[PDB]
Amino acid sequence: SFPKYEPSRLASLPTTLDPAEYDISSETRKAQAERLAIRSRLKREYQLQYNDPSRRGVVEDPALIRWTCARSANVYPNFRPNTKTSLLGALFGIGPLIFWYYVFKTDRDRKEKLIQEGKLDRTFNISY
Amino acid sequence: MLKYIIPTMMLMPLTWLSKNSMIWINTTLHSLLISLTSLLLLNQFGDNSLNFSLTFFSDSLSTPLLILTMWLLPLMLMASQHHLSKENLARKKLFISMLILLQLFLIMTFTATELIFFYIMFEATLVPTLIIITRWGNQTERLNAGLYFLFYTLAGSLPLLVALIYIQNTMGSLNFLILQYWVQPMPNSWSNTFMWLACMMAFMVKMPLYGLHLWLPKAHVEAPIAGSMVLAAILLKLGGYGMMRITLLLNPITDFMAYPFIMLSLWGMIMTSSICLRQTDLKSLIAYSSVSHMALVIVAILIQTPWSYMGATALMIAHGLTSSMLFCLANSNYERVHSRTMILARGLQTLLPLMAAWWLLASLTNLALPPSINLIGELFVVMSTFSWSNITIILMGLNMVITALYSLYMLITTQRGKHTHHINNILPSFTRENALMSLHMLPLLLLSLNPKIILGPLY
Amino acid sequence: AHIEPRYRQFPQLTRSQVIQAEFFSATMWFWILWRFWHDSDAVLGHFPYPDPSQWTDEELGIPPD
Amino acid sequence: SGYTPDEKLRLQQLRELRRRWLKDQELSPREPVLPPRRHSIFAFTHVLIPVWIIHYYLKYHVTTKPYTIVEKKPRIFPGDTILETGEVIPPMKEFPDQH
Amino acid sequence: GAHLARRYLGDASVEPEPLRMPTFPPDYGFPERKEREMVATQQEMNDAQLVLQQRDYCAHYLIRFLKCKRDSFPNFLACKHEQHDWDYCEHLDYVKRMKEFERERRLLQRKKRREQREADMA
Amino acid sequence: GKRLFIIKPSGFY
Amino acid sequence: SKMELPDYKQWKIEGTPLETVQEKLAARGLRDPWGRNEAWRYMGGFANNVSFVGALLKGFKWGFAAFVVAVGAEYYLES
Amino acid sequence: MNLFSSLTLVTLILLTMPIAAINFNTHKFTNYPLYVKTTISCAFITSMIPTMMFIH
Amino acid sequence: ITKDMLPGPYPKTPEERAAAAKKYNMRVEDYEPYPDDGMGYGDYPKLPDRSQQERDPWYDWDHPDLRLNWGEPMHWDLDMYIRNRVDTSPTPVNWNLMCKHLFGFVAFMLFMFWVGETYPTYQPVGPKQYPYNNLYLERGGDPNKEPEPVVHYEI
Amino acid sequence: DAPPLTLEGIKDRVLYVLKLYDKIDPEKLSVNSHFMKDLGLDSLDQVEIIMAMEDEFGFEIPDIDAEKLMCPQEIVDYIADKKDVYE
Amino acid sequence: NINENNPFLINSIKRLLIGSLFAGFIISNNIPPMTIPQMTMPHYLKMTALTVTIL
Amino acid sequence: AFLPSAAYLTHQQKVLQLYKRALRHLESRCVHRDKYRYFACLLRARFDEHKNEKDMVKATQLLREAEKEFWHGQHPQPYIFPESPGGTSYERYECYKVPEWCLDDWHPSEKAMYPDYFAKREQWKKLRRESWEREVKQLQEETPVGGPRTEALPPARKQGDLPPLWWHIVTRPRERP
Ligand SMILES: CCCCCCCCCCCCCCCCCC(=O)OC[C@H](COP(=O)([O-])OC[C@H](O)COP(=O)([O-])OC[C@H](COC(=O)CCCCCCCCCCCCCCCCC)OC(=O)CCCCCCCCCCCCCCCCC)OC(=O)CCCCCCCCCCCCCCCCC
Ligand SMILES: CCCCCCCCCCCCCCCCCC(=O)OC[C@H](COP(=O)([O-])OCC[N+](C)(C)C)OC(=O)CCCCCCCCCCCCCCCCC
Ligand SMILES: CCCCCCCCCCCCCCCCCC(=O)OC[C@H](COP(=O)(O)OCCN)OC(=O)CCCCCCCCCCCCCCCCC
Ligand SMILES: *C(=O)CCCCCCCCCCCCC
Repeated sequence: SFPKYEPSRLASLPTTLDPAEYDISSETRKAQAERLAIRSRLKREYQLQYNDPSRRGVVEDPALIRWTCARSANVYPNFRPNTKTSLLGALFGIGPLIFWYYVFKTDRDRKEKLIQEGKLDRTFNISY
Repeated sequence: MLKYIIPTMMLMPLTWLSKNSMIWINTTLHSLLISLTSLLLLNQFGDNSLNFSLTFFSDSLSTPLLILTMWLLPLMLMASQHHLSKENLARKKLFISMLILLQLFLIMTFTATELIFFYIMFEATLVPTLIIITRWGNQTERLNAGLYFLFYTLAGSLPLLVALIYIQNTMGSLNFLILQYWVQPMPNSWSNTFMWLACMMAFMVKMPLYGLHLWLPKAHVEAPIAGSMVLAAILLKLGGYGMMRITLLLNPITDFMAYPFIMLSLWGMIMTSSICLRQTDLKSLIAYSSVSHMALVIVAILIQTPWSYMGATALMIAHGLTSSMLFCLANSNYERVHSRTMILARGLQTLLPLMAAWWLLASLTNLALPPSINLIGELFVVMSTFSWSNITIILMGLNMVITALYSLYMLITTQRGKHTHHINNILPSFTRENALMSLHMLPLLLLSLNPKIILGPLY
Repeated sequence: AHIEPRYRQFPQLTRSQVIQAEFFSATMWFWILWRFWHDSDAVLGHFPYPDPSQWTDEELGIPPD
Repeated sequence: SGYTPDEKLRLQQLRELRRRWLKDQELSPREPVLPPRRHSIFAFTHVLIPVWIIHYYLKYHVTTKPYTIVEKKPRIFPGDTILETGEVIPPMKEFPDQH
Repeated sequence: GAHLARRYLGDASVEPEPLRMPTFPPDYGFPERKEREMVATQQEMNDAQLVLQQRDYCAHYLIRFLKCKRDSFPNFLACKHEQHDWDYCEHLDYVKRMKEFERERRLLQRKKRREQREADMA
Repeated sequence: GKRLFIIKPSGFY
Repeated sequence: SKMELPDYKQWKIEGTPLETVQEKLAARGLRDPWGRNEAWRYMGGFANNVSFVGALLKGFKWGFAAFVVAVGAEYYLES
Repeated sequence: MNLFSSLTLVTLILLTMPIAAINFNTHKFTNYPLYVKTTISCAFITSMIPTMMFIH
Repeated sequence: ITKDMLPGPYPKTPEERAAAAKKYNMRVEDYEPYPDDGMGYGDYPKLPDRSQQERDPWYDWDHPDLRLNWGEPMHWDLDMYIRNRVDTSPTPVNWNLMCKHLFGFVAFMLFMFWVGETYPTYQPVGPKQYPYNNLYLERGGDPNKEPEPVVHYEI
Repeated sequence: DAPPLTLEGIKDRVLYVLKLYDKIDPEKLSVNSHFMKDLGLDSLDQVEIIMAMEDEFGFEIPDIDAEKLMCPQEIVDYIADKKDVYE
Repeated sequence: NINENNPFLINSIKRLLIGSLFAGFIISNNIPPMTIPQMTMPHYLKMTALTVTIL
Repeated sequence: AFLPSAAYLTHQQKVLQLYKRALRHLESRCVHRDKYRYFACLLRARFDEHKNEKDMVKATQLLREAEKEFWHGQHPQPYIFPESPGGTSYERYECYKVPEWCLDDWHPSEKAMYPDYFAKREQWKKLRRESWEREVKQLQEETPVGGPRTEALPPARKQGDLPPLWWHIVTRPRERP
């Protein structure tokens, strides 16, 4: 009848087609009301400072500061060298270095061997 | 050069004897007078350099670096007087004295005729920079960043000391003018291999080389604004100046010793530029862009063609002006929002339109828009690396996409979109800030009219 | 007076836009018919494309062998 | 169903304050209180003086230097007469007339 | 465009390949065929600065047309007859190219009939 | 008539 | 200031394709409630809009008239 | 020669003059779009002369 | 901001997981960190990897262009899922069907351009014939040499 | 261009659309005529009325705001709030 | 609120209207010949673009 | 799903939102007004056929396959209103929506160009800064323990008082500045 929509990484499943949206249980109402309570407490704590006439400046968000501290400063203190990190750091670290080394060395050996035999047309080449 | 050394030294009693409301204005005035006098270095000849004495000389490489060095001190004084307004008076004078002392080390770094005096000034430039970062930096990490900045430089440069004294014993001299005429070919050996490494790795750290660049997005981020200006505008160029002096002595071994480092730069300018696509810290984004631009200067020195040296010195002067202006713009936001997070304060063209025009011009010179000298240096390095190998254009051109992409994303995140609602301390742009932007940008655009003075010894 | 907006009905028209629109439509059809009357070969064809089979073998130099 | 009376009362009060705000965005007729402050001049300042300047620059600084203005030499036909010399270009061969 | 079908869908050895043709001598079937005569002098179409595609066997009509077009400025519609003379002589040249294609087609059909008569005989 | 105020940043500086 | 809206009762769907819509909806037991809202699009000055070949031939009449005038003028002018 | 190249460069410099006008401003312009439109009308008229003497 | 509101190490004990969930202002049932393979995440939550375009565009957001509230934990790649960038919104056609259609269309067109290059169209004419030895001097041929005579005949 | 909206004009246009709707008689209708409690209209009819409002005034009302507009006066006041009338 | 009675709009579409009526004729009769135009072709081939456009 | 005051979507809300989305995507499919009007009545009949379903599991299942029907039969480029998200004029004027606090940053020689406006603005500022502590103590005496459950704000429960957290709703910029 109908083709089932297959969600991918760059195209997620719609809310209208997800089965877990149609849960009418009590515990999902618990989780949704608790998320509403946490979000309402965050909203209230925001706009009690946002609407303040005495405040003049930047409402500091601990979520944003926490995000930047995770993206920059917490990376090395929670690094553990193991199999996956060693293979990915040697695969994406020195793999391209080896690759471009052999490509550029091969191209320049071919070019120098053509030049010292008089084969490469270097006729009007006086800028280098 | 003693007509430039003695006024720079007389800036010390000029700043320690001034009245307390006068110590910025007098130093700014007389540093602008020294920078006006800095144009007398332009007595350059087609055959000979301008050789002042046994100790000092200046060719057309050191001359734009000297004019940029003597021009950057008034701009650092303008940039650093707002956030040090609440400072103690004696510490304020010590700050100005550290900047004066750093300029004094730099102008006889670039004019040192002899290479161990070059080394002594080149390593004397650590101490004011280290003191400025670790004393007047803002955050906690400035102590660690000062340690990284100190101990990458010294670990690279103490082999250079042994190498220069070895050249001193072998050739009899470290005069660059003598070593132009007594240079011997450096044959293939392991002795000459580690000779080449000891001559080059200190400047590879100073550029920075990719892989050795880890000091830079700490030391350029944990510093005050004058420290970031002098680091990214002058102190990254000590490495390129030192390589252009020292690769004279390293032939013909450089013709195969350069092959790993060229890869480390040709891939490095792909990686660090890509890092600028995903940076949250705006000052760190400018830092990784500095690594990306200096990778081209590393490649251009290591392929050692005339077009490459011309493009490398043009790109060093252009990147000095551009990156100094970008750090000053990031400080113009940081003095208002007190955070270096780039996603925090958005839509600033709605509030600061002329400052958004300065952001636009700095980002267009960042992405090497013709006919700026940014593009002149970029394009000439691209020409010379195409002559080196016809494949490298790919790694050039892909870089020239990503160099556009972070330069405008930085413009789109900071200046465009809807503004942040909870931030309401966005003052109008002070006359000092727009003055600083114009003193960065108007020399950079006027140099497009006459680029031959920033094209180096072999124009 | 400028044009007053109307509700759920056909709007007020100026005479000038009507006569200009009709004048340039008439100018288009005048120019099309004029250039089709005088050129007539940019559309239908300039020179007669000959049939190569109708050519004799003697002018093409074919000895019957 | 629709609103609750709490939401009705709040949105009514916000509507009243919003309309008062939008009314107080209007302009007084004295406002903006300002501080106290040749027919073909475009053809003279933007055309004729630039034609003067650019013709002076091209005539006495550009064409005084070699190869700065290089013009393609003029197309010569059979039957022409050279102005510098007076040499008549001879005509073509008579045509093997086709139609 | 039926010759595209006669070379592709049909047999290709009997259709002349336009890259390398004529494959036959120009006198094969011609007792004293005369040459094509160039009217415009090489120096004349050099001084007329004609494009190197326009320096064919009918460039003299183009030289007369361009001299008309220069000598009748700004009246840009006053040289329709010289343009028609040049277009008709280009048409005659295109007809001659068609005649060369047809001569090569009929000679390849002649070679087909020759080898078939030979193979039927011996 | 009914001219409305245009809120804009400080164009003085 | 005040804009006067017309009488709402004039937008009757008789004479419109909304009438044919109501015919086909009554043919299977339905009723269209929003027809009189849609009635102004099919009535008034928007009634009897041209076809595409009538849209192309806008100005063909006066254009062909001026064409015949100019052909007669150039035929009488050469003699 | 002296007409062709003159009006050639006058077209381009004429286009660059309203950029100097908008960069050297202090007042609110009396219809700067009309000024730029008049400038480009005149630049079109100016560029038609080397076009005509290229047709010639 | 203080240290125990900053991100820390990977939580293992359930009170540490609940303290992390309280720190990032989310439920313990919804707090899932990145799995401790040593990639440098720590206690940072693995938010469900959706774009910001997918959010409710009519909701009263604190940041309207970001579509992001105050104190809500940001995604690790929040600078990547901004609406200037990668959108993971659902598409009417399936992703794999889109990739197959685009790949097949481009491959078929390039195949048929190669086919038409192998079998080109042309006109039933001879070669264009040029005088003066196929224009020997006009194509830069040197006059001190002498080419072969190229002779064209009437037809 | 773009003539301004008034509460009298928005009221006249909203009631004009509701008078063109066959499930509402025009003499019972007022600005307080509740759709479910007075006019006796379905929730589907309320959704169609809000969609007719969208097609009338040329902008989209979100559904979380559409499901609370249960009288003509609240619709007129919502259009007043989203078009900022009586400046 | 359909209205187009501004002389800016009318003149600005009007000059490109005169261009779209006459500019191909004017330019293509003012340009010099730079190639040789193919003007001999069969009647299904001369009528290719017009018939395909009409279809 | 995601709502400011409601913690979920009821079955009735899901049915009405599906009905509106189906009519909008149908109007995108069925461009002409009589033809859309015909098919809109047919779709209204399809929605009315299962309106009286008291079995909630059957009704939720019918809602689910009706969503599948919708996701199959949607237009790839549906019509979006211009100021609606995804529209061609959406958030166009946000660069002209300068916030009101920037008027505090003006020079006095450009504040003196509009003396009535800023004299009328200072009483709004005074009104807000006297209303602030009253509405803070109103919020803390009405919010339950554990914080507010929903994002719904109360009105002013006295006379003369302003509603709590009112300044950025009232002093928001216009849609067409
Ligand atoms: C030796 C003497 C030399 C004399 C001539 C001068 C030579 C050039 C010098 C610099 C010129 C530009 C300076 C102004 C820009 C910075 C400030 C600014 O934005 O002001 C806006 C402001 C007007 O705006 P506003 O409405 O008031 O407020 C701004 C808005 O809020 C918001 O603003 P906005 O966004 O609306 O407007 C910004 C807009 C934004 O537009 C852009 O960003 C687009 C630009 C890029 C694309 C177009 C250009 C591409 C390149 C081609 C042009 C060069 C070659 C042309 C030749 C032919 C081809 C080879 O930019 C402009 O309008 C500027 C036009 C010129 C741009 C130049 C290129 C910059 C791009 C990056 C570098 C590329 C290479 C540069 C090569 C320079 C060669 C000289 O202008 C001024 O107030 C001007 C102040 C005075 C300027 C003095 C300039 C000279 C200073 C030198 C002093 C010492 C020497 C003595 C000479 C003195 C001459 C008077
Ligand atoms: C940035 C951090 C890394 C910095 C790297 C710096 C360069 C890397 C290599 C340095 C080697 C040491 C200096 C070499 C000086 C060469 C001068 C010379 O005369 O050479 C020829 C001489 C040759 O001897 P000779 O010249 O006296 O002999 C006479 C000549 N022949 C050979 C013909 C008989 O070389 C040497 O004597 C030894 C050279 C290699 C020394 C190895 C020991 C050092 C180990 C590596 C240290 C690396 C950096 C340490 C810091 C790391 C971070 C904390
Ligand atoms: C004759 C030969 C002809 C050959 C032709 C083909 C050659 C090129 C092959 C394909 C490469 C280019 C196309 C792929 C990248 C496209 C990126 C782009 O434009 O992204 C747009 C996207 C937003 O787009 P959209 O969602 O439509 O926005 C409207 C609603 N948001 O915006 C974003 O998501 C923001 C993205 C920002 C970061 C960009 C990351 C990707 C960078 C890619 C670099 C590619 C370098 C290629 C080098 C080639 C060298 C030869
Ligand atoms: C043989 O047919 C030679 C003509 C060129 C190849 C075929 C071109 C077919 C398409 C053009 C004519 C289309 C007529 C509707």
